[PDB]
Amino acid sequence: NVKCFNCGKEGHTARNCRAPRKKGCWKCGKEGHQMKDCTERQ
DNA sequence: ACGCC
Ligand SMILES: [Zn+2]
Ligand SMILES: [Zn+2]
Repeated sequence: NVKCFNCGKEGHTARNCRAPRKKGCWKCGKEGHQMKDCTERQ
């Protein structure tokens, strides 16, 4: 199971989501980096 | 279980 990193529903990932994507990161939400690069960690 | 309007 998964939760989307866009709309945030369950049973699909951001790729599989209907909706268009968000800018910057998705995890924390900050720009410059993407959620794979993201490493803020509090 | 994951990105590129
Ligand atoms: Zn979604
Ligand atoms: Zn981030």
